[PDB]
Amino acid sequence: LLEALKRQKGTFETGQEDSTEVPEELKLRLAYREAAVAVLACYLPDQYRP
Amino acid sequence: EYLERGVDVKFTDVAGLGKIRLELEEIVKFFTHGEMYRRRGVKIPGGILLCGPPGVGKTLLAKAVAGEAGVNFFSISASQFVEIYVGVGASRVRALYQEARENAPSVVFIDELDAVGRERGLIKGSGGQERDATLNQLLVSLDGFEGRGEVITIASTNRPDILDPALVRPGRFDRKIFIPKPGLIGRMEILQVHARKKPMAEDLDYMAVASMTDGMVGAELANIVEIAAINMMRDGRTELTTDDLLQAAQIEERGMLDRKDRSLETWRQVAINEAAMAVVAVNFPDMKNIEFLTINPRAGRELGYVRVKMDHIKFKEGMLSRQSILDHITVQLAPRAADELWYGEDQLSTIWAETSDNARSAARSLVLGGLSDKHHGLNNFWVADRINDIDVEALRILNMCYERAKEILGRNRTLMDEVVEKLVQKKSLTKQEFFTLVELYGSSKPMPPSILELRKIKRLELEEMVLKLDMTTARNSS
Repeated sequence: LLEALKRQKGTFETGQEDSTEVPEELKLRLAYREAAVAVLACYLPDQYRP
Repeated sequence: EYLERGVDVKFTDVAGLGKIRLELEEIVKFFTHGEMYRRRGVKIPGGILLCGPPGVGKTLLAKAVAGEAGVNFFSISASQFVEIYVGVGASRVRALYQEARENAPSVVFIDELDAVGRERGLIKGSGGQERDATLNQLLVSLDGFEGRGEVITIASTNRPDILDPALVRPGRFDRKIFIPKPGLIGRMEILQVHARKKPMAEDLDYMAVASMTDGMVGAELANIVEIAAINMMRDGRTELTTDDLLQAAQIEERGMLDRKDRSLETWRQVAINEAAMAVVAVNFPDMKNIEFLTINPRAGRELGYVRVKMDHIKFKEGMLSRQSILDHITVQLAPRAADELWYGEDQLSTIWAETSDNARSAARSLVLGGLSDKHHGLNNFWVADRINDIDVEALRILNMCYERAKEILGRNRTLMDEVVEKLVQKKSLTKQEFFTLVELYGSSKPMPPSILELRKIKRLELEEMVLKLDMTTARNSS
Protein backbone atom coordinates (compact mmCIF):
# COMPACT_ATOMS: atom_id res chain seq x y z
CA LEU A 1 0.00 0.00 0.00
CA LEU A 2 2.81 2.42 0.85
CA GLU A 3 4.57 1.83 -2.48
CA ALA A 4 1.30 2.07 -4.44
CA LEU A 5 0.57 5.43 -2.79
CA LYS A 6 4.18 6.52 -3.40
CA ARG A 7 3.98 5.76 -7.12
CA GLN A 8 0.51 7.32 -7.34
CA LYS A 9 1.61 10.63 -5.79
CA GLY A 10 4.31 10.97 -8.45
CA THR A 11 7.51 11.16 -6.41
CA PHE A 12 9.55 9.74 -9.30
CA GLU A 13 10.10 12.00 -12.31
CA THR A 14 13.41 10.96 -13.91
CA GLY A 15 12.23 7.39 -14.49
CA GLN A 16 15.81 6.16 -14.91
CA GLU A 17 17.82 3.26 -13.52
CA ASP A 18 18.69 4.41 -9.99
CA SER A 19 22.34 3.33 -9.78
CA THR A 20 24.69 6.30 -9.46
CA GLU A 21 27.86 6.79 -7.42
CA VAL A 22 27.12 9.81 -5.22
CA PRO A 23 30.27 11.75 -4.22
CA GLU A 24 31.16 12.39 -0.59
CA GLU A 25 31.02 16.15 -1.24
CA LEU A 26 27.32 15.73 -2.15
CA LYS A 27 26.28 13.62 0.85
CA LEU A 28 28.20 16.03 3.09
CA ARG A 29 26.29 19.07 1.78
CA LEU A 30 22.98 17.21 2.05
CA ALA A 31 23.70 16.10 5.62
CA TYR A 32 24.81 19.59 6.66
CA ARG A 33 21.67 21.13 5.12
CA GLU A 34 19.45 18.58 6.87
CA ALA A 35 21.24 19.15 10.19
CA ALA A 36 20.78 22.92 9.82
CA VAL A 37 17.06 22.44 9.13
CA ALA A 38 16.75 20.10 12.12
CA VAL A 39 18.54 22.52 14.45
CA LEU A 40 16.50 25.53 13.33
CA ALA A 41 13.27 23.52 13.60
CA CYS A 42 14.07 22.27 17.11
CA TYR A 43 15.20 25.71 18.30
CA LEU A 44 12.17 27.44 16.75
CA PRO A 45 9.33 24.91 17.11
CA ASP A 46 6.11 25.05 15.12
CA GLN A 47 2.95 24.26 17.08
CA TYR A 48 1.34 22.29 14.23
CA ARG A 49 4.22 20.75 12.19
CA PRO A 50 6.59 18.61 14.27
CA GLU B 1 -7.04 -1.77 -42.06
CA TYR B 2 -5.21 -0.66 -38.91
CA LEU B 3 -3.77 -4.16 -38.33
CA GLU B 4 -0.17 -5.22 -38.94
CA ARG B 5 1.34 -8.56 -39.95
CA GLY B 6 4.65 -10.20 -39.14
CA VAL B 7 5.33 -8.93 -35.62
CA ASP B 8 8.38 -10.74 -34.25
CA VAL B 9 10.13 -8.10 -32.12
CA LYS B 10 10.93 -9.37 -28.62
CA PHE B 11 12.85 -8.11 -25.60
CA THR B 12 16.07 -9.55 -27.05
CA ASP B 13 15.84 -7.40 -30.19
CA VAL B 14 15.67 -4.20 -28.10
CA ALA B 15 18.61 -3.05 -25.98
CA GLY B 16 19.21 -0.80 -22.99
CA LEU B 17 16.02 -1.65 -21.10
CA GLY B 18 17.00 -1.99 -17.45
CA LYS B 19 14.31 -2.35 -14.79
CA ILE B 20 11.82 -0.99 -17.34
CA ARG B 21 12.08 -4.47 -18.88
CA LEU B 22 10.73 -5.73 -15.54
CA GLU B 23 7.71 -3.46 -16.00
CA LEU B 24 7.60 -4.74 -19.59
CA GLU B 25 7.34 -8.34 -18.46
CA GLU B 26 4.68 -7.16 -16.01
CA ILE B 27 2.68 -6.37 -19.15
CA VAL B 28 3.52 -9.90 -20.29
CA LYS B 29 2.20 -11.12 -16.94
CA PHE B 30 -0.81 -8.85 -17.50
CA PHE B 31 -1.31 -10.80 -20.73
CA THR B 32 -0.36 -14.24 -19.36
CA HIS B 33 -0.98 -14.53 -15.60
CA GLY B 34 -4.13 -12.38 -15.76
CA GLU B 35 -6.33 -15.02 -14.12
CA MET B 36 -4.30 -14.73 -10.91
CA TYR B 37 -4.54 -10.93 -11.18
CA ARG B 38 -8.33 -11.16 -11.50
CA ARG B 39 -8.71 -13.72 -8.70
CA ARG B 40 -6.96 -11.34 -6.27
CA GLY B 41 -9.61 -8.66 -6.86
CA VAL B 42 -7.43 -6.50 -9.13
CA LYS B 43 -8.56 -4.54 -12.18
CA ILE B 44 -6.21 -4.70 -15.17
CA PRO B 45 -4.57 -1.28 -15.77
CA GLY B 46 -5.51 -0.56 -19.37
CA GLY B 47 -3.43 2.59 -19.73
CA ILE B 48 0.36 2.69 -20.03
CA LEU B 49 2.19 5.77 -21.32
CA LEU B 50 5.84 5.74 -22.41
CA CYS B 51 7.43 9.18 -22.12
CA GLY B 52 10.94 10.16 -23.15
CA PRO B 53 13.18 11.86 -25.72
CA PRO B 54 12.59 11.04 -29.40
CA GLY B 55 14.69 8.23 -30.83
CA VAL B 56 14.61 5.93 -27.78
CA GLY B 57 12.62 3.32 -29.71
CA LYS B 58 9.09 3.84 -28.42
CA THR B 59 7.63 2.11 -31.48
CA LEU B 60 10.32 -0.56 -31.11
CA LEU B 61 9.34 -1.00 -27.45
CA ALA B 62 5.67 -1.33 -28.43
CA LYS B 63 6.53 -3.91 -31.09
CA ALA B 64 8.69 -5.84 -28.61
CA VAL B 65 6.04 -5.95 -25.89
CA ALA B 66 3.39 -6.91 -28.46
CA GLY B 67 5.56 -9.75 -29.75
CA GLU B 68 6.34 -10.99 -26.25
CA ALA B 69 2.65 -10.75 -25.32
CA GLY B 70 1.71 -12.99 -28.25
CA VAL B 71 -1.38 -11.02 -29.28
CA ASN B 72 -2.45 -8.96 -32.30
CA PHE B 73 -0.72 -5.59 -32.65
CA PHE B 74 -2.29 -2.30 -33.75
CA SER B 75 -0.09 0.71 -34.48
CA ILE B 76 -1.84 3.84 -35.75
CA SER B 77 -0.66 7.40 -36.41
CA ALA B 78 -2.48 10.09 -34.43
CA SER B 79 -2.16 12.62 -37.26
CA GLN B 80 -4.70 10.61 -39.28
CA PHE B 81 -7.33 11.36 -36.61
CA VAL B 82 -7.02 15.12 -37.11
CA GLU B 83 -8.99 16.17 -40.18
CA ILE B 84 -10.07 19.44 -41.76
CA TYR B 85 -13.63 18.09 -41.45
CA VAL B 86 -15.34 17.03 -38.22
CA GLY B 87 -16.81 13.60 -37.59
CA VAL B 88 -14.59 11.18 -39.52
CA GLY B 89 -12.03 11.04 -36.70
CA ALA B 90 -14.55 9.93 -34.07
CA SER B 91 -15.81 7.22 -36.42
CA ARG B 92 -12.23 6.11 -37.08
CA VAL B 93 -11.39 5.78 -33.39
CA ARG B 94 -14.73 4.03 -32.76
CA ALA B 95 -14.06 1.49 -35.52
CA LEU B 96 -10.46 1.15 -34.27
CA TYR B 97 -11.52 0.31 -30.72
CA GLN B 98 -14.27 -1.96 -32.11
CA GLU B 99 -11.88 -4.01 -34.26
CA ALA B 100 -9.51 -4.10 -31.29
CA ARG B 101 -12.40 -5.35 -29.14
CA GLU B 102 -13.38 -8.19 -31.47
CA ASN B 103 -9.72 -9.17 -31.97
CA ALA B 104 -9.31 -9.79 -28.23
CA PRO B 105 -6.80 -10.60 -26.86
CA SER B 106 -4.88 -7.72 -28.46
CA VAL B 107 -2.77 -4.66 -27.68
CA VAL B 108 -2.97 -1.39 -29.61
CA PHE B 109 -0.42 1.41 -30.02
CA ILE B 110 -1.09 5.09 -30.68
CA ASP B 111 1.92 7.36 -31.11
CA GLU B 112 2.36 11.13 -30.67
CA LEU B 113 -0.76 12.00 -28.68
CA ASP B 114 0.42 15.65 -28.67
CA ALA B 115 -1.55 16.20 -31.89
CA VAL B 116 -4.85 14.94 -30.45
CA GLY B 117 -4.29 15.11 -26.67
CA ARG B 118 -4.04 18.89 -26.36
CA GLU B 119 -6.02 20.92 -23.85
CA ARG B 120 -9.57 21.92 -24.77
CA GLY B 121 -9.46 25.67 -25.30
CA LEU B 122 -5.95 26.50 -26.53
CA ILE B 123 -6.90 27.18 -30.18
CA LYS B 124 -10.12 28.76 -31.49
CA GLY B 125 -10.94 26.98 -34.73
CA SER B 126 -12.81 24.12 -36.34
CA GLY B 127 -9.68 21.97 -36.05
CA GLY B 128 -9.80 22.49 -32.30
CA GLN B 129 -13.46 21.45 -32.30
CA GLU B 130 -12.59 18.27 -34.23
CA ARG B 131 -9.73 17.60 -31.79
CA ASP B 132 -12.11 18.04 -28.84
CA ALA B 133 -14.69 15.72 -30.42
CA THR B 134 -12.09 13.01 -31.09
CA LEU B 135 -10.62 13.42 -27.60
CA ASN B 136 -14.05 13.02 -26.01
CA GLN B 137 -14.83 9.99 -28.20
CA LEU B 138 -11.58 8.29 -27.18
CA LEU B 139 -12.32 9.31 -23.58
CA VAL B 140 -15.71 7.58 -23.67
CA SER B 141 -14.33 4.53 -25.48
CA LEU B 142 -11.53 4.09 -22.92
CA ASP B 143 -13.55 4.37 -19.69
CA GLY B 144 -16.99 5.80 -20.56
CA PHE B 145 -19.20 2.72 -20.31
CA GLU B 146 -18.70 -0.88 -19.20
CA GLY B 147 -17.54 -3.64 -21.53
CA ARG B 148 -13.77 -3.61 -22.08
CA GLY B 149 -11.22 -5.55 -20.06
CA GLU B 150 -9.10 -7.30 -22.70
CA VAL B 151 -7.86 -4.36 -24.86
CA ILE B 152 -4.83 -2.41 -23.61
CA THR B 153 -3.68 0.87 -25.14
CA ILE B 154 -0.02 1.89 -25.44
CA ALA B 155 0.94 5.56 -25.69
CA SER B 156 4.23 7.18 -26.74
CA THR B 157 4.61 10.93 -26.22
CA ASN B 158 7.64 13.21 -26.10
CA ARG B 159 5.95 16.06 -24.18
CA PRO B 160 3.78 14.70 -21.32
CA ASP B 161 2.86 18.20 -20.11
CA ILE B 162 0.36 18.69 -22.97
CA LEU B 163 -1.65 15.64 -21.88
CA ASP B 164 -5.26 16.28 -20.88
CA PRO B 165 -5.96 15.89 -17.12
CA ALA B 166 -9.02 13.88 -18.18
CA LEU B 167 -6.80 11.27 -19.87
CA VAL B 168 -4.27 10.84 -17.03
CA ARG B 169 -7.18 10.41 -14.60
CA PRO B 170 -7.02 6.96 -12.89
CA GLY B 171 -8.77 4.34 -15.02
CA ARG B 172 -7.76 5.75 -18.43
CA PHE B 173 -3.97 6.38 -18.36
CA ASP B 174 -2.66 5.33 -14.94
CA ARG B 175 0.74 3.72 -15.61
CA LYS B 176 3.41 6.24 -16.60
CA ILE B 177 6.82 4.86 -17.58
CA PHE B 178 9.73 7.13 -18.49
CA ILE B 179 12.30 5.78 -20.96
CA PRO B 180 15.36 8.04 -20.46
CA LYS B 181 18.49 8.66 -22.49
CA PRO B 182 20.77 5.59 -22.36
CA GLY B 183 23.63 5.85 -19.90
CA LEU B 184 26.75 3.71 -20.26
CA ILE B 185 25.62 0.06 -20.38
CA GLY B 186 22.63 0.85 -22.60
CA ARG B 187 24.98 2.35 -25.18
CA MET B 188 27.13 -0.81 -25.18
CA GLU B 189 24.05 -2.99 -25.61
CA ILE B 190 22.51 -0.82 -28.35
CA LEU B 191 25.78 -0.60 -30.30
CA GLN B 192 26.34 -4.36 -30.04
CA VAL B 193 22.76 -5.24 -31.02
CA HIS B 194 22.93 -2.90 -34.03
CA ALA B 195 26.37 -4.28 -34.88
CA ARG B 196 25.37 -7.97 -34.94
CA LYS B 197 24.33 -7.46 -38.58
CA LYS B 198 27.85 -6.39 -39.65
CA PRO B 199 31.11 -8.39 -39.59
CA MET B 200 33.16 -7.12 -36.69
CA ALA B 201 36.51 -7.66 -34.99
CA GLU B 202 37.33 -9.18 -31.60
CA ASP B 203 39.59 -6.28 -30.47
CA LEU B 204 36.71 -3.78 -30.61
CA ASP B 205 36.43 -2.06 -27.23
CA TYR B 206 33.28 0.02 -27.50
CA MET B 207 33.97 1.53 -24.06
CA ALA B 208 36.00 4.41 -25.51
CA VAL B 209 33.41 4.92 -28.26
CA ALA B 210 30.57 5.28 -25.76
CA SER B 211 32.85 7.42 -23.59
CA MET B 212 33.02 9.80 -26.54
CA THR B 213 29.28 9.89 -27.42
CA ASP B 214 27.99 10.85 -23.97
CA GLY B 215 24.34 11.84 -23.67
CA MET B 216 23.13 10.64 -27.08
CA VAL B 217 19.93 8.83 -28.01
CA GLY B 218 19.66 5.28 -29.33
CA ALA B 219 18.85 6.56 -32.81
CA GLU B 220 22.12 8.48 -32.66
CA LEU B 221 23.88 5.24 -31.67
CA ALA B 222 22.30 3.64 -34.74
CA ASN B 223 23.73 6.56 -36.72
CA ILE B 224 27.17 5.85 -35.20
CA VAL B 225 26.77 2.26 -36.40
CA GLU B 226 25.70 3.67 -39.81
CA ILE B 227 29.00 5.69 -40.09
CA ALA B 228 30.81 2.39 -39.49
CA ALA B 229 29.72 0.59 -42.63
CA ILE B 230 30.91 2.33 -45.81
CA ASN B 231 33.65 4.92 -45.34
CA MET B 232 36.58 2.49 -45.42
CA MET B 233 37.12 2.36 -49.21
CA ARG B 234 39.43 5.40 -49.07
CA ASP B 235 42.05 3.40 -47.13
CA GLY B 236 40.87 -0.14 -47.91
CA ARG B 237 41.57 -2.02 -44.68
CA THR B 238 40.51 -5.50 -43.56
CA GLU B 239 38.21 -5.33 -40.53
CA LEU B 240 36.37 -2.73 -38.44
CA THR B 241 38.59 -1.53 -35.58
CA THR B 242 38.42 0.89 -32.65
CA ASP B 243 39.87 3.96 -34.38
CA ASP B 244 37.30 3.84 -37.19
CA LEU B 245 34.42 4.04 -34.69
CA LEU B 246 36.29 6.73 -32.73
CA GLN B 247 36.63 8.82 -35.90
CA ALA B 248 32.98 8.18 -36.80
CA ALA B 249 31.94 9.42 -33.35
CA GLN B 250 34.16 12.49 -33.82
CA ILE B 251 32.54 13.16 -37.21
CA GLU B 252 28.97 12.80 -35.95
CA GLU B 253 29.82 14.93 -32.89
CA ARG B 254 31.32 17.93 -34.72
CA GLY B 255 31.25 17.50 -38.50
CA MET B 256 33.28 16.66 -41.58
CA LEU B 257 36.96 17.63 -41.56
CA ASP B 258 37.77 19.91 -44.51
CA ARG B 259 41.08 21.55 -45.43
CA LYS B 260 41.32 24.97 -47.08
CA ASP B 261 44.12 27.34 -48.06
CA ARG B 262 45.48 29.44 -45.21
CA SER B 263 48.28 31.79 -44.20
CA LEU B 264 50.79 31.27 -41.37
CA GLU B 265 49.80 34.21 -39.14
CA THR B 266 46.18 33.00 -39.22
CA TRP B 267 47.32 29.61 -37.91
CA ARG B 268 49.45 31.38 -35.29
CA GLN B 269 46.46 33.44 -34.13
CA VAL B 270 44.14 30.42 -33.94
CA ALA B 271 46.76 28.33 -32.15
CA ILE B 272 47.45 31.19 -29.71
CA ASN B 273 43.73 31.33 -28.91
CA GLU B 274 43.55 27.56 -28.40
CA ALA B 275 46.75 27.71 -26.33
CA ALA B 276 45.26 30.35 -24.02
CA MET B 277 42.05 28.34 -23.70
CA ALA B 278 43.89 25.10 -22.83
CA VAL B 279 46.47 26.75 -20.54
CA VAL B 280 43.82 28.45 -18.43
CA ALA B 281 41.70 25.26 -18.54
CA VAL B 282 44.62 23.29 -17.07
CA ASN B 283 44.98 25.36 -13.89
CA PHE B 284 41.41 24.86 -12.62
CA PRO B 285 39.77 21.77 -11.08
CA ASP B 286 36.47 22.37 -12.88
CA MET B 287 37.88 21.52 -16.33
CA LYS B 288 41.31 20.01 -15.55
CA ASN B 289 40.77 16.78 -17.54
CA ILE B 290 41.63 17.79 -21.12
CA GLU B 291 41.49 15.16 -23.87
CA PHE B 292 41.88 16.88 -27.26
CA LEU B 293 43.20 20.26 -28.38
CA THR B 294 43.17 21.06 -32.10
CA ILE B 295 43.09 24.02 -34.48
CA ASN B 296 41.74 22.25 -37.57
CA PRO B 297 38.70 23.99 -39.11
CA ARG B 298 35.45 22.03 -39.26
CA ALA B 299 31.94 22.51 -40.68
CA GLY B 300 30.48 25.60 -39.01
CA ARG B 301 33.53 26.25 -36.79
CA GLU B 302 36.67 27.62 -38.42
CA LEU B 303 38.18 28.05 -34.94
CA GLY B 304 39.70 25.22 -32.91
CA TYR B 305 38.18 23.38 -29.97
CA VAL B 306 39.09 21.64 -26.72
CA ARG B 307 37.43 18.65 -25.04
CA VAL B 308 36.78 18.20 -21.31
CA LYS B 309 34.64 15.61 -19.48
CA MET B 310 34.16 16.16 -15.77
CA ASP B 311 31.46 14.00 -14.13
CA HIS B 312 28.02 14.89 -15.49
CA ILE B 313 26.17 14.43 -12.17
CA LYS B 314 26.74 17.85 -10.57
CA PHE B 315 25.40 19.74 -13.60
CA LYS B 316 22.14 17.77 -13.64
CA GLU B 317 21.55 18.19 -9.89
CA GLY B 318 22.74 21.80 -10.04
CA MET B 319 25.43 21.49 -7.36
CA LEU B 320 28.01 23.84 -8.87
CA SER B 321 29.94 26.10 -6.50
CA ARG B 322 30.48 29.83 -6.89
CA GLN B 323 34.21 29.12 -7.33
CA SER B 324 33.17 26.70 -10.08
CA ILE B 325 31.60 29.57 -12.04
CA LEU B 326 34.11 32.36 -11.28
CA ASP B 327 36.87 30.13 -12.68
CA HIS B 328 34.91 29.34 -15.86
CA ILE B 329 34.43 33.04 -16.65
CA THR B 330 38.20 33.37 -16.23
CA VAL B 331 38.51 30.51 -18.72
CA GLN B 332 36.18 32.37 -21.08
CA LEU B 333 38.42 35.40 -20.55
CA ALA B 334 41.47 33.32 -21.54
CA PRO B 335 41.61 34.34 -25.26
CA ARG B 336 41.26 38.14 -25.14
CA ALA B 337 43.83 38.64 -22.37
CA ALA B 338 46.28 36.55 -24.39
CA ASP B 339 45.74 38.97 -27.27
CA GLU B 340 46.49 41.81 -24.85
CA LEU B 341 49.59 39.84 -23.84
CA TRP B 342 50.68 39.05 -27.42
CA TYR B 343 49.62 41.73 -29.92
CA GLY B 344 49.12 44.71 -27.60
CA GLU B 345 45.94 46.54 -26.61
CA ASP B 346 46.02 48.62 -29.81
CA GLN B 347 45.79 45.51 -32.04
CA LEU B 348 43.07 43.41 -30.43
CA SER B 349 41.51 40.94 -32.87
CA THR B 350 37.83 39.94 -33.12
CA ILE B 351 38.10 36.16 -32.65
CA TRP B 352 37.32 36.24 -28.91
CA ALA B 353 34.12 38.29 -29.40
CA GLU B 354 32.05 35.14 -28.70
CA THR B 355 33.76 33.80 -25.57
CA SER B 356 33.89 37.31 -24.09
CA ASP B 357 30.10 37.56 -24.47
CA ASN B 358 29.78 34.18 -22.75
CA ALA B 359 31.89 35.52 -19.88
CA ARG B 360 29.71 38.62 -19.46
CA SER B 361 26.50 36.57 -19.69
CA ALA B 362 27.83 34.16 -17.05
CA ALA B 363 28.80 37.10 -14.82
CA ARG B 364 25.32 38.62 -15.14
CA SER B 365 23.67 35.24 -14.47
CA LEU B 366 25.84 34.65 -11.39
CA VAL B 367 25.02 38.15 -10.11
CA LEU B 368 21.25 37.77 -10.55
CA GLY B 369 21.21 34.08 -9.58
CA GLY B 370 21.59 34.53 -5.82
CA LEU B 371 25.27 33.53 -5.75
CA SER B 372 26.38 37.12 -5.16
CA ASP B 373 27.25 38.14 -1.60
CA LYS B 374 26.50 41.88 -1.80
CA HIS B 375 23.75 41.97 0.81
CA HIS B 376 22.84 38.28 0.85
CA GLY B 377 22.01 37.14 -2.67
CA LEU B 378 18.88 39.27 -3.16
CA ASN B 379 18.67 39.66 -6.93
CA ASN B 380 15.44 41.67 -6.58
CA PHE B 381 14.86 45.19 -5.29
CA TRP B 382 12.34 48.02 -5.55
CA VAL B 383 14.22 51.35 -5.51
CA ALA B 384 16.27 52.46 -8.50
CA ASP B 385 19.63 52.70 -6.70
CA ARG B 386 19.92 49.00 -5.86
CA ILE B 387 18.70 47.91 -9.31
CA ASN B 388 21.34 50.17 -10.86
CA ASP B 389 23.96 48.79 -8.46
CA ILE B 390 23.15 45.18 -9.45
CA ASP B 391 24.77 45.64 -12.87
CA VAL B 392 27.94 47.19 -11.38
CA GLU B 393 28.77 43.98 -9.49
CA ALA B 394 28.75 42.08 -12.79
CA LEU B 395 31.34 44.50 -14.20
CA ARG B 396 33.44 44.20 -11.03
CA ILE B 397 33.37 40.38 -11.18
CA LEU B 398 34.21 40.53 -14.90
CA ASN B 399 37.20 42.80 -14.25
CA MET B 400 38.42 40.64 -11.36
CA CYS B 401 38.17 37.51 -13.53
CA TYR B 402 39.95 39.27 -16.41
CA GLU B 403 42.80 40.31 -14.12
CA ARG B 404 43.03 36.78 -12.71
CA ALA B 405 43.13 35.39 -16.25
CA LYS B 406 45.84 37.90 -17.19
CA GLU B 407 47.97 36.93 -14.18
CA ILE B 408 47.53 33.20 -14.86
CA LEU B 409 48.38 33.73 -18.54
CA GLY B 410 51.49 35.75 -17.75
CA ARG B 411 52.59 33.02 -15.36
CA ASN B 412 52.71 30.47 -18.21
CA ARG B 413 54.41 32.23 -21.14
CA THR B 414 56.88 29.38 -21.76
CA LEU B 415 54.07 26.79 -21.82
CA MET B 416 52.20 29.24 -24.08
CA ASP B 417 55.09 29.29 -26.56
CA GLU B 418 55.78 25.55 -26.58
CA VAL B 419 52.16 24.49 -27.00
CA VAL B 420 51.50 27.13 -29.67
CA GLU B 421 54.53 25.93 -31.66
CA LYS B 422 53.29 22.34 -31.36
CA LEU B 423 49.81 23.47 -32.43
CA VAL B 424 51.00 25.22 -35.59
CA GLN B 425 53.30 22.28 -36.35
CA LYS B 426 50.89 19.37 -35.76
CA LYS B 427 47.37 20.96 -35.98
CA SER B 428 46.08 18.44 -33.38
CA LEU B 429 47.25 17.47 -29.91
CA THR B 430 46.14 14.60 -27.68
CA LYS B 431 45.95 14.43 -23.89
CA GLN B 432 49.28 12.66 -23.30
CA GLU B 433 51.65 14.98 -25.17
CA PHE B 434 49.80 18.14 -24.07
CA PHE B 435 49.96 17.11 -20.41
CA THR B 436 53.63 16.18 -20.89
CA LEU B 437 54.36 19.71 -22.11
CA VAL B 438 52.28 21.09 -19.22
CA GLU B 439 54.43 19.08 -16.79
CA LEU B 440 57.66 20.26 -18.46
CA TYR B 441 56.75 23.96 -18.64
CA GLY B 442 54.05 24.50 -16.01
CA SER B 443 54.23 26.66 -12.90
CA SER B 444 52.88 26.04 -9.41
CA LYS B 445 49.11 25.42 -9.31
CA PRO B 446 48.03 25.29 -5.65
CA MET B 447 44.65 23.56 -5.62
CA PRO B 448 42.21 25.06 -3.10
CA PRO B 449 41.00 22.60 -0.44
CA SER B 450 37.79 20.72 -1.15
CA ILE B 451 34.74 20.33 1.10
CA LEU B 452 36.12 17.34 3.01
CA GLU B 453 39.34 19.00 4.22
CA LEU B 454 37.43 22.11 5.30
CA ARG B 455 34.92 19.90 7.13
CA LYS B 456 37.69 18.02 8.92
CA ILE B 457 39.60 21.14 10.01
CA LYS B 458 36.37 22.84 11.13
CA ARG B 459 35.33 19.68 13.00
CA LEU B 460 38.63 19.42 14.87
CA GLU B 461 38.55 23.16 15.61
CA LEU B 462 34.97 22.88 16.90
CA GLU B 463 35.84 19.88 19.07
CA GLU B 464 38.89 21.63 20.50
CA MET B 465 37.02 24.85 21.32
CA VAL B 466 34.07 23.01 22.86
CA LEU B 467 36.47 21.00 25.04
CA LYS B 468 38.20 24.29 25.88
CA LEU B 469 34.77 25.47 27.07
CA ASP B 470 34.51 22.17 28.96
CA MET B 471 37.62 22.81 31.05
CA THR B 472 36.88 26.54 31.43
CA THR B 473 33.58 25.45 33.00
CA ALA B 474 34.95 22.46 34.96
CA ARG B 475 38.10 23.77 36.65
CA ASN B 476 36.30 27.06 37.28
CA SER B 477 33.49 25.07 38.93
CA SER B 478 35.66 22.37 40.53
